[PDB]
Amino acid sequence: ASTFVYKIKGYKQLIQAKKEEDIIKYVSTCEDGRSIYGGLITDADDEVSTLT
Amino acid sequence: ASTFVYKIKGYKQLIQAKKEEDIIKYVSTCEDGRSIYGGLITDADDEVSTLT
Amino acid sequence: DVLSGLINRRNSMARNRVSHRYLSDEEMRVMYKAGLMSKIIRLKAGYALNDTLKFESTQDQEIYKKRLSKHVKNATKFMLGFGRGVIVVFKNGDDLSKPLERGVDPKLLKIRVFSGDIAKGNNPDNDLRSERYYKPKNYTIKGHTIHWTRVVDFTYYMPSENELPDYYYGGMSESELIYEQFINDSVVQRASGSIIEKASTFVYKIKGYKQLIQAKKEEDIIKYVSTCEDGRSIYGGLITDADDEVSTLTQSLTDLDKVDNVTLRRIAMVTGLGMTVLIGEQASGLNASGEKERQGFQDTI
Amino acid sequence: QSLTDLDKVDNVTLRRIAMVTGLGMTVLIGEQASGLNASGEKERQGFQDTI
Amino acid sequence: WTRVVDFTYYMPSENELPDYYYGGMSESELIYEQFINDSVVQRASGSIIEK
Amino acid sequence: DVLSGLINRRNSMARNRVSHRYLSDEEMRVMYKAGLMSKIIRLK
Amino acid sequence: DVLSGLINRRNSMARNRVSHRYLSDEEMRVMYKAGLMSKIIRLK
Amino acid sequence: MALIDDFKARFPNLDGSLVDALVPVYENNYSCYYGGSYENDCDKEAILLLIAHLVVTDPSYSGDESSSRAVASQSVGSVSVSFVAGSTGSDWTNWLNSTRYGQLFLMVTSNNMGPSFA
Amino acid sequence: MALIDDFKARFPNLDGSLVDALVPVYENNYSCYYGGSYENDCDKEAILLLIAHLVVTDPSYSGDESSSRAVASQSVGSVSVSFVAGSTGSDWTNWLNSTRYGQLFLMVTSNNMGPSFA
Repeated sequence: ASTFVYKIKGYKQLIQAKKEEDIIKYVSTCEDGRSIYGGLITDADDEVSTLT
Repeated sequence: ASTFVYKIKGYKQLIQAKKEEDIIKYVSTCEDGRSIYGGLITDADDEVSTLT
Repeated sequence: DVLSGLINRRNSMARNRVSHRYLSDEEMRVMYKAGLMSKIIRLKAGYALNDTLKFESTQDQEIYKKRLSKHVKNATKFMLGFGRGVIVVFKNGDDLSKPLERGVDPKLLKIRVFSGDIAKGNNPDNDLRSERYYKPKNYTIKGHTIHWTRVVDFTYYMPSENELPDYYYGGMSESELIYEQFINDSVVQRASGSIIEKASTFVYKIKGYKQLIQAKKEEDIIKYVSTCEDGRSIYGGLITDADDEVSTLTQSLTDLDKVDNVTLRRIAMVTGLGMTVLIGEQASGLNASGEKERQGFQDTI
Repeated sequence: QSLTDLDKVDNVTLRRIAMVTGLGMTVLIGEQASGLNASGEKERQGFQDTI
Repeated sequence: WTRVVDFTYYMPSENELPDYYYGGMSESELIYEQFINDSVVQRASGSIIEK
Repeated sequence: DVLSGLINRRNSMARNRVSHRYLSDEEMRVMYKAGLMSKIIRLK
Repeated sequence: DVLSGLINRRNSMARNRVSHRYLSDEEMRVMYKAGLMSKIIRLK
Repeated sequence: MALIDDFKARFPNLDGSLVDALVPVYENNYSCYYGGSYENDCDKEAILLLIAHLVVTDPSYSGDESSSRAVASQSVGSVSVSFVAGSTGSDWTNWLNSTRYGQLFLMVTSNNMGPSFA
Repeated sequence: MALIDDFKARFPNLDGSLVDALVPVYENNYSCYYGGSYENDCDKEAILLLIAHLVVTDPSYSGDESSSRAVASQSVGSVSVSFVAGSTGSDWTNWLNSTRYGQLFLMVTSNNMGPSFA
């Protein structure tokens, strides 16, 4: 019904360099706690959006 | 249902330099009190948004 | 209803198979304390025993009532709370073995009631001779042990025999029936309280506060904002800058009522109590007198 | 800035207190006149089972 | 013991009865989730209008 | 209902204490003339 | 209803403990004068 | 404490008397340029970098009464560069990007960033 | 540990005494430029690259009191280039793109990126 989306700059390259292990880990830890109680921390070039 | 988001300029680098300990600490202290009663203090280049 | 694509795999059909949680005894204990099911257990138990007992023995009318009809209620509460209510009877002499029913004990006996927590069932005879795989033959109430015919077991809704030991030979706590529920509602509710304090956050997007923190000489700007917030009202207008930008952000559970609705609907189902009681509009049609109002769910009872 | 869902959360919290205490929702709201009263004809019957 | 008469409320399982010191459970313990939440609802309710 | 922040101070609890006005006799006179309470006084 | 994050700490459960105000006698006096409770006290 | 002495070692290249007659000035008031503490050893590096900045661009040193802020495109004779822009529109960052020592000052302390007091 | 010795091998081209009299300085405080650990072997490469950056652009080395950030378009005599822009508006990236050693530092560590603490 709704998918959270981390439009993340540079994840182009991280997959392309196949050293994308860490960014998945941080998001997995980040999603492990994404709630009303803790605000996301992302970047100006980053963009979090939601699609329904 | 709703995630507070600190789109923060430079947090690109702070994670990248892995010296991102302090910004998490400030946000954790900041979230420890984010309420109707105290207004956030962020930057022009910063951008706080909310996603539902 | 399956063909011509990968729809076959990603639908709710095959994307997840069914499985049921087995909530532990310690978790079973906690919900007995929790407020929500505390009324569930209290309501259903009372609705079963409150002056609903047809006694065919008018003589010594309801000697049951003044002696242990109150023991049973705590015990039948222990049915719903833990899936195992227990009444223990024994004479003045503590005995591991059976009660001497050669002359049935003529009220020379004491009464005990036990929750399924400390009580438990131990020994089933796998043969079909006396009592089938269901009925235990001897089990421990504590460090002690009590004979089967000694003890009376308040056993709730039992699962299939292939897994009866996992509930230790008797019943199923309502928690196990609504563990999907009580967790969900608690999640609904804990989040409900904390959303208001963060319903709207004033934000001072302030130019240069980049640097002030970075130079760690940000003491004064916090002080001014603290004094400014100490008085921000309808009566005094903010003073900020062109490059400054004050904004307000709201976050709130957009579908708090819907999810709280869905969770409460199911608990009314599984427990059998009406929706009205969970909402708390008990005045409408769920009452004590059985004329028409207790009829609202008397079938479940 | 304003509590966008003040009524919803205040609704949810009050519903449960009516449940757990056993008193009706009407009493917590304060509309005691409707059906939660003293005389046990029909109004005290609103929650007499809990009592 | 036989001197004293005890008004004991809803009791928990025996394994933890001492933590309530042998008797009953305050309604607060039944609605501590609630009274805190409602108070939070209400304290915030008053201060929202001024802002 | 108070902890872990400065919420303790800025809520309606401590941000203002109670006090009651003592309207003067001359102001008491004026409202007797004013239309609204004129019906209040007359009605009651 | 508590696990796997810092949710444990920031919810309304632990973020604030309960406490009750003891309004002073002088504040008790003022509300007796105030219009709202004046009807409360009179009505009850 | 030995600020004048700790400074002399950390920046052995400034000058002699010229830094000796100016640091006892900016020592007086650095505490309200950068609100750090001279313990927390690498914060001490921040203070030295700032003090070094305040002395290299002090007019009694380079004889430069004009201001001193970062250059975005400098051209000398037949050699010309255009520095890639960054964090424009802030005099504080521009002022300290004027000299190398300041550039470090933004950046020993660039990790302290964050929001506060909500 | 042998930071001064491990540094000398990894960058055999800097200088002798000049790197010998500056690394014992930036060794003191690299830990609050880059919060890595000197184990995790290729993180060690990150530290060396940063330490190398902090010594090549230290004014006691190249005699360059001015700042040092990346060049977007340099022209010398009759040869001119304009580097394709990238990740503009960030002094941290610009500062380390000033030298090759820094360019590696962004980029041994460019894979640690991500959001956190929601």
